[PDB]
Amino acid sequence: ASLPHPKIVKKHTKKFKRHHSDRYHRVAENWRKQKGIDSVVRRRFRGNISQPKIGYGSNKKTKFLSPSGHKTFLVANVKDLETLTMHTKTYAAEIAHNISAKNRVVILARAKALGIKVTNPKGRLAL
Amino acid sequence: VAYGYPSYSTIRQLVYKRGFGKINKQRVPLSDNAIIEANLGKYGILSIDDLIHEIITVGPHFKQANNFLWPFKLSNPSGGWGVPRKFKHFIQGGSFGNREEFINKLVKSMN
Amino acid sequence: VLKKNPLKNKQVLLRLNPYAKVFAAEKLGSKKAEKTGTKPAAVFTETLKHD
Amino acid sequence: TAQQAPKWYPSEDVAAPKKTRKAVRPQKLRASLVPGTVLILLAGRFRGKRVVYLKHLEDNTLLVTGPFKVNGVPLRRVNARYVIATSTKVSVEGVNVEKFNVEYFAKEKLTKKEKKEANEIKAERVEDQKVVDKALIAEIKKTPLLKQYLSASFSLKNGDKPHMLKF
Amino acid sequence: GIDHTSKQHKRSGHRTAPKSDNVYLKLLVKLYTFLARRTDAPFNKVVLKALFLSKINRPPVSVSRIARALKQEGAANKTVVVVGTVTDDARIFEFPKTTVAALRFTAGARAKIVKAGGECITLDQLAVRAPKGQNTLILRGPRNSREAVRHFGMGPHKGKAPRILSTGRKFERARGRRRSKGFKV
RNA sequence: GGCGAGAGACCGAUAGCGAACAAGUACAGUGAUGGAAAGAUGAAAAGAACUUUGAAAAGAGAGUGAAAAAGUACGUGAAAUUGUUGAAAGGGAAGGGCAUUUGAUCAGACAUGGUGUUUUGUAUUUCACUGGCCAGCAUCAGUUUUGGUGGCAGGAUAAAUCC
RNA sequence: GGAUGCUGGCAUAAUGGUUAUAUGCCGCCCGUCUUGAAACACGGACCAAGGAGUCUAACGUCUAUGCGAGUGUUUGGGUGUA
RNA sequence: AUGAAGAGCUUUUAGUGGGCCAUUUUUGGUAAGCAGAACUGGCGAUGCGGGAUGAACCGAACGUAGAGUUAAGGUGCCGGA
RNA sequence: GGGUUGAUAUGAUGCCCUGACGAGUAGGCAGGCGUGGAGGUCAGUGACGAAGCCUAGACCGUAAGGUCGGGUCGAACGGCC
RNA sequence: ACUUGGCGGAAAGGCCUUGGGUGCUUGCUGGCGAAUUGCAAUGUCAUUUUGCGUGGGGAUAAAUCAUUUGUAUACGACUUAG
Ligand SMILES: [Mg+2]
Ligand SMILES: [Mg+2]
Ligand SMILES: [Mg+2]
Ligand SMILES: [Mg+2]
Ligand SMILES: [Mg+2]
Ligand SMILES: [Mg+2]
Ligand SMILES: [Mg+2]
Ligand SMILES: [Mg+2]
Ligand SMILES: [Mg+2]
Ligand SMILES: [Mg+2]
Ligand SMILES: [Mg+2]
Ligand SMILES: [Mg+2]
Ligand SMILES: [Mg+2]
Ligand SMILES: [Mg+2]
Ligand SMILES: [Mg+2]
Ligand SMILES: [Mg+2]
Ligand SMILES: [Mg+2]
Ligand SMILES: [Mg+2]
Ligand SMILES: [Mg+2]
Ligand SMILES: [Mg+2]
Ligand SMILES: [Mg+2]
Ligand SMILES: [Mg+2]
Ligand SMILES: [Mg+2]
Ligand SMILES: [Mg+2]
Ligand SMILES: [Mg+2]
Ligand SMILES: [Mg+2]
Ligand SMILES: [Mg+2]
Ligand SMILES: [Mg+2]
Ligand SMILES: [Mg+2]
Ligand SMILES: [Mg+2]
Ligand SMILES: [Mg+2]
Ligand SMILES: [Mg+2]
Ligand SMILES: [Mg+2]
Ligand SMILES: [Mg+2]
Ligand SMILES: [Mg+2]
Ligand SMILES: [Mg+2]
Ligand SMILES: [Mg+2]
Ligand SMILES: [Mg+2]
Repeated sequence: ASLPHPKIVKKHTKKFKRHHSDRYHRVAENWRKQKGIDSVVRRRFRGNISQPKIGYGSNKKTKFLSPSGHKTFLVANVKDLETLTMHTKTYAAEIAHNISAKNRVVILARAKALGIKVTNPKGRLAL
Repeated sequence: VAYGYPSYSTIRQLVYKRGFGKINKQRVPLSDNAIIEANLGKYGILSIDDLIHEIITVGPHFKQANNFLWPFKLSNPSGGWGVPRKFKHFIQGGSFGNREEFINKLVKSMN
Repeated sequence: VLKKNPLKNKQVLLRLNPYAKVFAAEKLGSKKAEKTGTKPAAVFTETLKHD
Repeated sequence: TAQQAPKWYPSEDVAAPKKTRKAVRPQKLRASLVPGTVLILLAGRFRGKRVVYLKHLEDNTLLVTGPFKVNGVPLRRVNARYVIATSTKVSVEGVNVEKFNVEYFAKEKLTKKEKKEANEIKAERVEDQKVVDKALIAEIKKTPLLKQYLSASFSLKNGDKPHMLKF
Repeated sequence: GIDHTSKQHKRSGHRTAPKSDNVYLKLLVKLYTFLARRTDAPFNKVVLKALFLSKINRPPVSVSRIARALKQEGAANKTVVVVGTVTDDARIFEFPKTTVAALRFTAGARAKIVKAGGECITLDQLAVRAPKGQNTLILRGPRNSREAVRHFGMGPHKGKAPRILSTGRKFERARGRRRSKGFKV
């Protein structure tokens, strides 16, 4: 159902991890640039981690697209969902985390009626 | 630099394979005679061949033709440089200087 | 959108040069020369062969 | 609202492809493949078997036969890049091969529901095989040891250097 | 690599898209960039560039300046264009019947120009009256008349208004300003 | 400052007055002086009757409670650090980067409009295919690599050989 | 003035992602002063939380806005849903 | 002659004001990986391939990737040839 | 450096075309991410379970970070200007 | 697969040989069969170990702790005994 798109290319599927997030627990994995005068990572010696830069950017045709080819749009109710009535081949709905189980039923029913794809049609389902 | 005296064959091959003009400060592939007629038709030049002619038979408008021509972006020689060591003179067994008529071979390997 | 190289792609060759059609028709890349009966003087040869 | 909106939505109308300039014109088979030539099959069920080349079909394939009475290879369709053409030659003048085409070999594709638990032949194909092979063995019987050469299977030995070999 | 002759990735150094967030000025820009794009007239480009300018590069233009400009030869029946504001000037006692196109008019300037029989015009009505700049006369105001320019280039033997809050005797009128006290600059 | 009032784009228990609590308290110092830490069960104690093992603390059950993954060491209950289980590796460190194997684990698309009634609930439907992953062949284009081969020119119109 | 056609298999953990491990090659500890740090130079055993160019008076250049030879209501008064 | 990659102009402000190395010129000194100057180029501020190893030497300067060709240096094995 | 307001549809800071370029300490500038609170709005989420916490489970983004699923939890909390 | 007689100790664990049995023999001539794995997909053929089963044979122990000894000994260990 998705709109035709090219092969999706990423150029770096590996998460850029902070230097020594593997060595110290106080050092979190969220990327920080090394600003040190003698940093091997800042100086880009062979054999060190890679630094994020703009050349790794994704093609503007395939940016923000999930592997299904849809752009994700968060919804909390049927009125927010109905904005994607005429955009089913481009945008897929994601029900927000804080939505209740009984309202997820309504959102999923209306999305099935309108032909809208839902990325998480299994949250808070009992059986 | 390495320099010498080029032949019609290598001039023609260069202008046809790596032929780029300076149009409004841009590097335009020639690919057609209309560009040349528009940017050099002032100076009697209509075709890539008349351009090659103004080059080889060094004419009144060589300056304007050669300035229109963007610098040729050549690859490295496909067979190599021939010597083991480049930065001696062509006479002393190197590559730089005037290799009067041996420049055609090098340029054809580089183009 | 793409630089097609003459010296291959006869179509682009002919787009740039219409003379390329008759160049091949007459085989001007293999033109024969008029024979000549010129012989150098004795001074040239003896100076060349001189020690 | 959890996510506000995009102010512009892309169009869902699909764009049409440009007119392509890639015409279909026929194959230029290599000069070693002539009808009647003996081929060695390199891949497939019948890999290593020697076989006869009869006809160049429309879908860039070769029509091929053992003959079936000799080595067990029936009237079949193979690809030129998966065979070696030998210098050995047979005369096929006298085989009415015009009947065969791409439609003669049609698989009658399988449906989604038919899943094989654990695990037939067309009499037309059987009879056409018996018709062609009888005209082929009549000519193979002339040259000596050729029926045996075809019944045998090809194999590379220790020392065989295919860049040096001749087939 | 490249042995670069110039500085790479350098901005032109010229303003585009005026950084004023005024929507009416943005609309004037939308109109005049279209006209500069399609009319082949240099007037449109001049006005478009002038609409980008800052306040100090858009000084006010006095009606007396306009009167000078119309006292030129062949300029009496012309349309004066001020990309900026027009201010009044009581130092004149006559004003002609001209038409004046400008962004803003002060109340006094508008009243003078109207009382003289003229009309005060906007740059959008100028666009329909003169899309290529027919019979126009662009006036710019004085830029170096500012106070900040007095101090630009301060140094010995330039004569360039030191930066000083309180003036009078005993504020920078001593050593360095008279031979009796050391030296004079 | 004292008494009495009303407010806040203030702080929110390592903050905010030192002090949200028996705080100028406990405590230290001969003394002048110095000066903390410390809030939260639950709506309600309904704060665990009773059985059993044990010297007892406690435990195991049972029971109260919406919840004992709320038991007065009580809201939530992070990390360091530790125990048990499971998984994997390990010849003087470990850890990291590129790449793939092996193992484990996992998302996505597989309906599609469509001839169509071989149709039941008579109009729901009867429905062959449709689009995704991986390849192969042919004909082309762009960039390049490696070969075979033909026609020409030049030189002492090769020098030689040969006569 | 940029690849189309034909065919086959699968339609699933098969491709692929993540993760651990193995293998080949590379890979010195961060921060800091310093011409020069992996340093036999200094700090750092670990973890959580806290933790460092702020506000003001007067100014300068630039920018934006309002009016414009004028400009600044808010010391104060009037009024008020204070 | 060649080239111009836009030319000219102004305002304001940061950091810096310990330097070091190589070729060549050169002063003191027996000399110094010493001290001090001149010209350029570099390190500092710079990773990459090579020089086994190295701030400066050779080559070459870096967005992310693919293919090809090469520089310097190399092709017994370690090690691609 | 240029093109493109034309009516009908969505974004003129938009879309599109063309060419070139991309090292970087101190330092400068720009565009963005995230936190506590304030005004406005989504008649936003929520005991049919908010926030927080754990999660070699998944998705988006160059990244800052954002989103989802599962577990735990119990009373509030977010998106956009 | 049996069977006879030898030789081989450097890590022999293999080499040679006798007798008959049995199977194949492409040395030669014939007959029948193969197909559909659909135009290729290693298109699965090897050896390494371990375990659980059936059925046919084969054999029916030691060490350590504890005690003890002092030719030994920080403790382990060692040496003795029962
Ligand atoms: Mg960490
Ligand atoms: Mg450094
Ligand atoms: Mg090569
Ligand atoms: Mg070399
Ligand atoms: Mg292009
Ligand atoms: Mg570059
Ligand atoms: Mg609870
Ligand atoms: Mg609780
Ligand atoms: Mg608790
Ligand atoms: Mg822990
Ligand atoms: Mg090709
Ligand atoms: Mg080729
Ligand atoms: Mg010749
Ligand atoms: Mg996998
Ligand atoms: Mg894989
Ligand atoms: Mg894996
Ligand atoms: Mg690992
Ligand atoms: Mg190493
Ligand atoms: Mg020092
Ligand atoms: Mg040291
Ligand atoms: Mg010390
Ligand atoms: Mg110190
Ligand atoms: Mg220490
Ligand atoms: Mg903190
Ligand atoms: Mg006044
Ligand atoms: Mg007053
Ligand atoms: Mg300064
Ligand atoms: Mg200074
Ligand atoms: Mg420094
Ligand atoms: Mg360097
Ligand atoms: Mg050099
Ligand atoms: Mg490469
Ligand atoms: Mg090698
Ligand atoms: Mg532009
Ligand atoms: Mg910096
Ligand atoms: Mg929750
Ligand atoms: Mg974890
Ligand atoms: Mg509560």
